[PDB]
Amino acid sequence: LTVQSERAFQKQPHIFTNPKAKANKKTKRWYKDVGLGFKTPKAAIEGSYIDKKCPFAGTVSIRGKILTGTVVSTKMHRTIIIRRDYLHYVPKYNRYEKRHKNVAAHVSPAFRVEEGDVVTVGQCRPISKTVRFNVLKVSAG
Amino acid sequence: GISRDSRHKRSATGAKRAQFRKKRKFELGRQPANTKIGPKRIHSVRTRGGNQKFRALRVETGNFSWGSEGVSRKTRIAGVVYHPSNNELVRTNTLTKSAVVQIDATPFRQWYENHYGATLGKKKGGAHAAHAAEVADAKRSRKVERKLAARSGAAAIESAVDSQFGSGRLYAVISSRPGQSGRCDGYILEGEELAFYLRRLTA
Amino acid sequence: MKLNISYPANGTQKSIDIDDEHKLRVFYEKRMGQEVEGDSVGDEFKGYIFKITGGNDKQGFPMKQGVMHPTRVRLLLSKGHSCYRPRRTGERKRKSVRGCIVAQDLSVLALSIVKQGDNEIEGLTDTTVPKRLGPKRANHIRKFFGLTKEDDVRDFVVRREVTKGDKTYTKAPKIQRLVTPQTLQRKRALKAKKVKNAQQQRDAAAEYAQLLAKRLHERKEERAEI
Amino acid sequence: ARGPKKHLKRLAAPSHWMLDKLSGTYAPRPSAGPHKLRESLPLVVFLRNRLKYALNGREVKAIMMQQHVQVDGKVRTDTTYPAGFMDVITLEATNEHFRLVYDVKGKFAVHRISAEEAAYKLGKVKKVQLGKKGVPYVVTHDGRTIRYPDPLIRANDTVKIDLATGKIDDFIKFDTGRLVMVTGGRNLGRVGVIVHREKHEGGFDLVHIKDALENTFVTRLSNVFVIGTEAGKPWVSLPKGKGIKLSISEERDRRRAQQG
RNA sequence: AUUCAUAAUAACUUUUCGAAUCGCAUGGCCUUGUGCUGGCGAUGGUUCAUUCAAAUUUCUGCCCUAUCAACUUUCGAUGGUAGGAUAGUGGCCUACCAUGGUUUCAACGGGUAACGGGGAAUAAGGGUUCGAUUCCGGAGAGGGAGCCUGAGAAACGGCUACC
RNA sequence: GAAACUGCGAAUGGCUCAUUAAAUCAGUUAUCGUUUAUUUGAUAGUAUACUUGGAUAACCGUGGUAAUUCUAGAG
Repeated sequence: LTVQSERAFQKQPHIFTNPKAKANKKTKRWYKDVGLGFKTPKAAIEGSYIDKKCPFAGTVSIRGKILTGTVVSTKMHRTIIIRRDYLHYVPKYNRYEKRHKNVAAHVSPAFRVEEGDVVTVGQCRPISKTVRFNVLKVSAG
Repeated sequence: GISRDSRHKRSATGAKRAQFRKKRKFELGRQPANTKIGPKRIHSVRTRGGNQKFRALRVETGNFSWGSEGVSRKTRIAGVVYHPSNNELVRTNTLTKSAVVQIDATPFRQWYENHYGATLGKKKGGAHAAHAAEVADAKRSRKVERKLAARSGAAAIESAVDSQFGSGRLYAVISSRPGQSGRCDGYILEGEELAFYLRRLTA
Repeated sequence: MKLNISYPANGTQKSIDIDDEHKLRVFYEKRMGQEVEGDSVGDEFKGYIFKITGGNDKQGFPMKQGVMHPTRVRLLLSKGHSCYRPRRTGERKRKSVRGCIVAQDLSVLALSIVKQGDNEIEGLTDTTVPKRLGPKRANHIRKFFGLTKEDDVRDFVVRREVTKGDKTYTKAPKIQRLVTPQTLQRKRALKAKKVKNAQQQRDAAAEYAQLLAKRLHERKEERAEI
Repeated sequence: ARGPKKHLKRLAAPSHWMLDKLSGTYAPRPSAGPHKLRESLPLVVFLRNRLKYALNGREVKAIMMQQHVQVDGKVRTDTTYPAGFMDVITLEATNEHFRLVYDVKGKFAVHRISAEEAAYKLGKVKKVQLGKKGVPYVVTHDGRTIRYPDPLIRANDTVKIDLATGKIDDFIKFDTGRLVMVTGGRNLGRVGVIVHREKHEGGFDLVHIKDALENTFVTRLSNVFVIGTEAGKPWVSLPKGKGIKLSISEERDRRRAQQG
């Protein structure tokens, strides 16, 4: 799973590692705290993957809605779709009907996701045609 | 004209959408600049808000940065050697962001020779070694000798960058957006980024 | 075709109706801007040389510079083009214009006299018309009379005479860009305002520095107590 | 649709203006300025419907063209100027000064003030950051920016602005026990004291408040306005009613006490 | 919550702008020179803030129909990297790559004598039906499409072309 | 105080409901994803000058077309 697997060199923008200062010959890595009580995963701080869409080692911020759901597909590259089950109330019959929504969310390499897992996603800016959410917490299922 | 609306696309379910309105001016697009290397030719575009962009049609020179030395010079673009998006851009010498170019190494050579009092290239050429030896010992005062002596130690550069200076052409990557800002600026490739692009170039 | 012949040097104009086609055959295949000799055109025009300056065809559509045609074309005209005066900002119209190449289909051919050859003309070469207005900007007046940058321009201003019953009087153009005590007063005032503003800004920054220093040192001793 | 709106339908006008239903199709559209369109009070409304000085809008323009009207010490010729909270209105020719302050009813009551109090105004601090050349500034709730503010002034604090010079006299810290006035929501206009500020990161901050009559009522932090250091001591004059809410029975009893 | 505000270094630019503008009054200083000075305003102009606004945008909620069960991906469909374009995000478009995306919890398709809502009538309760139309939002100016100008329009009591 | 040059407005309003079925819209969000005339606040001493040019309209005059809110020479 080599980092440099593209036509262009993968780098974090404007994080300059000087090849001349002195030793500690490893590239400096930037990361942030997303806030709202979410911890930065260890793979984000000591990792080596480059992901501009990562909430922790990337330029996207988390703001707006916080959602949770069950992962139903991990067949895209760095993107998952999660299922949100809920119950719709029909007043005339004083009852409920089962409904669901599929939401596409970016998954950072800092996490590990498999189908059948519950994840918490935070809302970011549009980062794809269908993606507006980004994984912040993975619960094994 | 060119439109950036998303309503003309299919749904995420694959459904065909129906037209909801006519095309709006606030969702337009324009033609690409397709900047080439040549005598300067910059056109102005009036944009939203009465603002103004500059479309570089042709540019000769650019502002390029030596990151590990903290100095930037206005040098000459020699050509395009690599483009991650499309090799046709290399073939036609189209300057966009992220294109890998060769620039003239002359101004950087003057700066380094004046600053550290040494030479770059390691080419003991017939007439090259004459220049190298002359640069080694020139007409130079004493306080300046001492400041250069203190500046040594931080005077050797990495071998991969050094070996290029014997050609006068340094590898670089464009960082500006020539079709938008009208300028073609960049930085000298060094380190593992330089190693990666050299590996790609040798193919 | 008629010949709208004008004489810029004296500002005389008059039209001449030449119904004979063979006379005005030296005009054919010529362009606006090009100059011609009038030996072939008529007999009184001997030695004259005219510049072709435009005209209108049998349907009244004007001649336009740059249209390389003896025929009518249809053009999208905008602000600045001749043969079109825009009615709204940014408005363009598509209009019919006549080409710049002179042919036999022209109702008139505008001409300007370039040189007067041997004889005179009935109402063009033998008369003159005065200019309508004199200079109004100060340095235009100075260059009109060769005046140096010391003479009071106010006392050489052309003054047309207006009569009303018997109380005849003079009308004089107001002069622009003329230096008065008021203009120098304004030039003084702007600089005075800039300098005063800079002074007040420096005072405000100095006061902020003093406040910062007071807080800094009282903080030093306040945390030195603990 | 193609650009900004310039008319205001009468039924779309804010409900605190007390506009009649049938006077016409339109209502004065407040101009762009220091206060929000919905939370302002255009001067034509204040001088026609409230003071009753002018009989109609054309008289409002006749009055204001003669320099009579001032807001915050400056003559305004705008018939629709967006006067808002704390704004000082001065009528020199009648030698009369006003401050727009909400009443407990939720309206900009007509409040006569003295000339000495008509020389400043309070302002809620919205943000502080450095500008060009490293200079810090604060922004008040009326779009006023003041350079070089006190290093301790933070958001939601209130500064006492001197109208003649636009400079900060003194400020009040936001903390428990502060005399405040509610500037939005259901509790518009009611004056209380801070009891507990409840924090919700990413969401909304709630502020528990208490009246002089011990009734506790909670409000969004955005609707709070610090008006005094402690209970009973504001820095501005209060409307007739002291910002105290009465039940419908209580107001009926007081009306029948002063009219029967 | 940030690579934010801000500051610094090295340079860069078909070098942005740091007032060749106007009206009233005209006072003050004596080293009296057509000297120096200076009051109230008009119109300007850089950046930030603010206001009036736009543009995209999260969540959930629509009538009938299976005599519509599979749909989307040729010619973007779902996602990744780089670029171009835009005021800006985004398959918005391009190049390369992966094979994804929706669906009996009704997708997709078809119909609507469908603009949506605030609301209206009836009304024990639960419900049933209406809402083109005084307010709010959207869309259009015979039908399409393309544009100039402008802060703002794909404007039609604006232009261009075709029917 | 006409004309005309310059500036601003003419993108508001008013009309209608054809298109439109996750579209519009409603209530809730977001811009740490942007543009913003105008208003209101701030905001710039930067490393020939007692003040630069030369057009052009209005105006005069010569006019062409059956005809248009067409306009052309020339001063």
